[PDB]
Amino acid sequence: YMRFTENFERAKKEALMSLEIALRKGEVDEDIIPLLKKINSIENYFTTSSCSGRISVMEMPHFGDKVNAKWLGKWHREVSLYEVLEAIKKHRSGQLWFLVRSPILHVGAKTLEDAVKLVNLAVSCGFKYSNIKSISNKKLIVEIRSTERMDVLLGENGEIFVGEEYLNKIVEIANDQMRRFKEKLKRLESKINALNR
Amino acid sequence: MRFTENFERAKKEALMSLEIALRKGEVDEDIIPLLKKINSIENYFTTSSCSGRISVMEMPHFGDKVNAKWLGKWHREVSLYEVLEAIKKHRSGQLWFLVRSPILHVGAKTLEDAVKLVNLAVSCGFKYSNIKSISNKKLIVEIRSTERMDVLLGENGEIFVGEEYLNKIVEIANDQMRRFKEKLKRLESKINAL
Repeated sequence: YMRFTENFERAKKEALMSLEIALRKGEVDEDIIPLLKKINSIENYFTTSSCSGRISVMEMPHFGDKVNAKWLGKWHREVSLYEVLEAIKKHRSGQLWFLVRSPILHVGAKTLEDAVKLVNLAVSCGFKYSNIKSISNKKLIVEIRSTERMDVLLGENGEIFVGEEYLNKIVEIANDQMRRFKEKLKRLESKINALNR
Repeated sequence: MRFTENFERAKKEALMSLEIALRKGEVDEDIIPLLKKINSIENYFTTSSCSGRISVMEMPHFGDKVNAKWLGKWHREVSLYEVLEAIKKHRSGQLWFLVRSPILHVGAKTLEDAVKLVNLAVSCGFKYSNIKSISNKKLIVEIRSTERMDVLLGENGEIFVGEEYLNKIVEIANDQMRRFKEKLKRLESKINAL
C-alpha cells in the first residue's frame, strides 16, 4: 500500500473538476476529448493536462521579449505548405526549427498494478514511449507518448537554409507522422474499454 | 517485492553481461566510469545503455528503423570532414542526419530507489527520465534527454543541403552532443552514497 493510493480519491476529484473548467473554456484539444472522458470514466484512473499531436515552427534562442522560445506557427492537424512558409518568413533570430510532437497523455493511476496495465496497453497500441513519469505521496502519473517526433533545423539568425521544394518534402513527412498519431490514437481509444476492471 | 526479492540475482546477471560487454568492447568507453559508478551503489545496477549519438544514415522513409542503414555513426563531437565522408557514401533511399540523446537503463531495488534516481536524473538535465517498466524480475529506470535533431540531407543519390547549411547542422549537433556529455558527467558526480 502507498500514499498515492490513499490520496487517489482526493486527487481524482481535484483532477476532474480541473478538467471540467478546461472543457468549459474550450481549452482541451478536441481530438482527445472523448478519449479523456472514457479514461476518467474508469474507476482506477484520471487525467491531467494532456494534448494531441502538433506541428510547429519556432525560433530559439529568440532575441526579443526576453523569451527563450518563440513560436511562429502551431498546428494541431496536417499542415499545408504555404502556411508553414508564412510562419517561417517571420523568423528573425536564433535557430529556426520545424517540430512534430506526438500526442501526450498524462494519467493518474490508483495503484502500481493499474499503472503497469495502462502502460502495456499503451505500448501495444503503438505508443512505445509510454511509462511511469512520476511517483509522489500524492499521485502516480503515467505518460502515454508515441515515437514519430521530428526536430528539423531550417535556419539561423534570420537566414533560411532551405527552399520551397525542400520544405515541401518535409511537410509531407510531418503529415505522414501526424496521420500515424491519429491512427494509433484510434486504436488506443477502442481498446481502452477493456481496461475497465 | 517481486523485483525486490529478485534484485540480488538480477544485479548479478547484469554485472555478468556488463562484464562480457566490456571485454568485447561493446560499451561506449564514453560512459564506462558512470556505469561502474552506478553499479557501485547497492540498490542499482545497469543494463544496455549508450552515451548519445550523431548519425548519417539512409532509409526508405523517415522513422524506418527496420531498413535504416548507417553510413556514419559517432558518440562524440564530429568534424565536418567525417560527416562529409559518410555523406559521399549515399546511394539510395533518403539520407538523414540524426542526433539522439544518451539512454541509460538502470535497475532499482525498491520503488523508492527508482524515484530518487529519476528525480536526480531530472535535476541533472535528463528531462525524459522515468520508470520504463515494472515486472516480476525487475524495475527499470530510463534516463534520457530531450534534445535531438532530424535533417533530410538528400534522396536517391541527390544531395539537397548546401555547405552553409551543413556547416550549421554540424555546429548545432556538436553543441547538443557537448550538452549530453556534460549532463552525463553532472549525473556521475552526483552519484553519492547517501
